Parts: sequence; structure tokens; C-alpha cells
Amino acid sequence: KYFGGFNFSQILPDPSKPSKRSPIEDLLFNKVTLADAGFIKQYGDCLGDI
Amino acid sequence: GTGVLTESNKKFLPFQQFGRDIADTTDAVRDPQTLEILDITPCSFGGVSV
Amino acid sequence: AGCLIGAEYVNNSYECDIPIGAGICASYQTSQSIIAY
Ligand SMILES: *[C@@H]1O[C@H](CO)[C@@H](O)[C@H](O)[C@H]1NC(C)=O
Repeated sequence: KYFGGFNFSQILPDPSKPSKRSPIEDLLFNKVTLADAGFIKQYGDCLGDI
Repeated sequence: GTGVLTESNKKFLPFQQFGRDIADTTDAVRDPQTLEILDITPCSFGGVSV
Repeated sequence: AGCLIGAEYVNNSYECDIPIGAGICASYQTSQSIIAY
């Protein structure tokens, strides 16, 4: 990863994390407090005092 | 009403009979005989696709 | 996306034509039936 002196480690994917996302993508993925998008409730989680 | 009745752990205040939720739909009820507070949940569903 | 009945999951990978959802997507391929990959 020697690109003539430029340092792309911030945008290139990070293999260590289980999600192969670069640190900037992780940051801006944690910032957005998105809702639930198509989970499989199984109807058991739905019933309860949640 | 139609649905599955289940043991709600939540506690009513003695003088009011049954609970609700966001909509004005019954979400809990006190059994007349043993005075038990119950959950209510419509049976599972979801559209099919071919 | 949900429980699908009638298709065999295959450990291969193809650019696909019938999207099912969340990455999985079925097709018709070989003794010839519907696969899901
Ligand atoms: C490149 O950036 C990474 C992450 O900030 C840093 O750990 C590393 O020391 C930098 N290396 C260079 C080429 O300066």
C-alpha cells in the first residue's frame, strides 16, 4: 500500500473488523440511527412487554 | 376479539379494567374469573409471494 | 426476507434474474428445478 506517499487507509476497507468497512464508513454508519429494516420477527419477539 | 392470550407480567391499577396501545385497540385485559391480567396479540400473518 | 419453500439452496453464485431479497435470488437451472443462491 505505498501509493507514492498518499495514505488511503482511512477509505480503504479494514480487514480486521468483521464488517469489511473502512473507518469512515463505520463512523457514518454508526451516526445514522436507522430503524429496523426487514428483520425476521418470528412473531415471538413481537409478543411481550418490550 | 381474536388473538393469542398470554401471561402479561405488567400490573394494572385496580380500578381500571383493561389497557390499550397507540391505537385504541385492546392490548391487555383482566380475566373476570381469576382476575388475571393477560396479553393480546393477533395471530401471525404476512403476505405470500410466488 | 422470509421462508421460501420449493427451492434448493446452492453454494454457487450467479448474476441472477429473479430477486427474492437480502442478497438471495432464485432462478431456474438443473433433473431441472428452482435453485436459490
Ligand atoms: C497512514 O494512516 C494510518 C491511519 O491514520 C496511520 O496509522 C499510519 O501511520 C499512516 N501512515 C503513513 C503513510 O503516514
